[PDB]
Amino acid sequence: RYRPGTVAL
Amino acid sequence: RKPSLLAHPGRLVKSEETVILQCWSDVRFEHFLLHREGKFKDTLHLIGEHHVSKANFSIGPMMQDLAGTYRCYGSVTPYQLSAPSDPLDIVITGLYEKPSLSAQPGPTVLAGESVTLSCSSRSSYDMYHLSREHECRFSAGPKVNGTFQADFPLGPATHGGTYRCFGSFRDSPYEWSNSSDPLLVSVI
Amino acid sequence: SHSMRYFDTAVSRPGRGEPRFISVGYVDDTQFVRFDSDAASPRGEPRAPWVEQEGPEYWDRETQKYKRQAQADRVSLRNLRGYYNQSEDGSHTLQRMSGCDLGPDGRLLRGYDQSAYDGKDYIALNEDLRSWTAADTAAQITQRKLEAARAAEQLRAYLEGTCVEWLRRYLENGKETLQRAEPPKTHVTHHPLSDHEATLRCWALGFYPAEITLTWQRDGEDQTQETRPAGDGTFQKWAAVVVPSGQEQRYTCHMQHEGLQEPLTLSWEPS
Amino acid sequence: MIQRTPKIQVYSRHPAENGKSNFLNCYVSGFHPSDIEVDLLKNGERIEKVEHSDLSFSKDWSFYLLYYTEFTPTEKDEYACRVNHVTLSQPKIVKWDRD
Repeated sequence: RYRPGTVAL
Repeated sequence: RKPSLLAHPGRLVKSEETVILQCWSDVRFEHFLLHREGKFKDTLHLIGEHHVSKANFSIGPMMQDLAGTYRCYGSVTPYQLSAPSDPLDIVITGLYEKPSLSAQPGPTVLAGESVTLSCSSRSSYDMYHLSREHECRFSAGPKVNGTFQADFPLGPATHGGTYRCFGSFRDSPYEWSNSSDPLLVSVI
Repeated sequence: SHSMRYFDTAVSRPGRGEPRFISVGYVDDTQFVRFDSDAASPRGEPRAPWVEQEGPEYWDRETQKYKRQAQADRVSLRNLRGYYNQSEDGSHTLQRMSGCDLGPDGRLLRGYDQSAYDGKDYIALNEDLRSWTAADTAAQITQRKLEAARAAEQLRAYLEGTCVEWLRRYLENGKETLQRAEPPKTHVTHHPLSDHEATLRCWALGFYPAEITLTWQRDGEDQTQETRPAGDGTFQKWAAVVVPSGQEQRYTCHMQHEGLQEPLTLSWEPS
Repeated sequence: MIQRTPKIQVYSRHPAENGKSNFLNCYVSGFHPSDIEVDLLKNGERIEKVEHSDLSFSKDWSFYLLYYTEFTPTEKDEYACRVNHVTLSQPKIVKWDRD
């Protein structure tokens, strides 16, 4: 599935 | 007049969590709308309900693009908007490794003694913030043993309560880290 | 020869307004998902009939991930446009490639999470899935914000296991579409290049998958050694060779494909 | 802000013949930024009913996109694709080779 939700870069 | 904005349950918001910005006024506005200024601005239209008049704006699930400064406005019918309410700075937390919150000389102290709270993290946070006894803002020293630390000497303002503190970077003063392990200070 | 590749792009418009986000997913050679922030109501769309059989909570969870990453990328555009002091003049691009390549066994071989800003590489996850590489100091600020979030730990857990497990699950579910082959329909063209020169092209059209070996042979040995989407899920690859005009009877195009039991010999028959 | 010149390919699904409904594919690749104005045209003027693929990129971060439409290939009708990009000082129109 899709990558986990991560913080803003 | 101005409307009256407040937060439920609070002005700080964890990620994946919804808050209720309640905007109430005695003018009996039939329309309300809520504007966010920040990285990405927005407006929300809603209907006023006469309990006093009020609207309950449901924000969430909170994410980095929803934090910022909020101001609500009242209107009748078309629009005839009011003067802005007092701003309210909704903050997003729960995004980074939580700092540590130590106490000096200890959490509980004798009556007549001061306490200093220290927030330390291996993560390179610029600022640290302290609640609640949600106001204290200090900056962080660069390195000791690879850790970044901020010291809040509470001095004359030590009365006890549960204390949490967060790490933040300077480019994003609204994006905060996880809450530290909440430390209860008692004035034994 | 098995991979799950996700490609993400967010374009910031000049001034105010949500930067448009878009993300596509490929299993091997087939696109199977897509998301677009600028729909009338944005959600995660399938792109193949073998993921439609996935449950409601699957598409729900997927869509939620896509939304959170959308807002994260828009904020990223804001911060990045703040990291180099670039005013409202200028529309920007942000791209991220996140995928996994499976090994000869049922376990991970390679993990990718690359991020580029306006065309050039910006920050990348190191091959150990624990370190990072930054292109400049701004990407070092990003590196600090990312290490503070421990996204390398989350991601290492994603690539190691979740990407591999769901790769195996997509292969199994869609072995009637992915693990089947399509033989190529062939044709050979000839163009005059000069007085004594002529170019031959070995066109293989409408085939699946992409892995195909096209070799020109003069009498005997190799001579030589791209693809494009046919539009229905297949591809087209041509093999060029430059030969002396009036000598094209000798050169023959040999072709090996998965859907072909024996290789095909193909000479230029202008009929 | 590094600009990349797009490469255009005007082909079809199957080598054409008349009596065979075919798909005209205008495939652009290897460009940057992603903002590109592509529209196919038959016998001079634009086709207003066309759909395309979803945008992605390659391992050099260069984008690629594919437009396509239904048609029948005739000896009396020409086909071409019109592409405008920031790297182009002019909208380039590329004809459909029957090859």
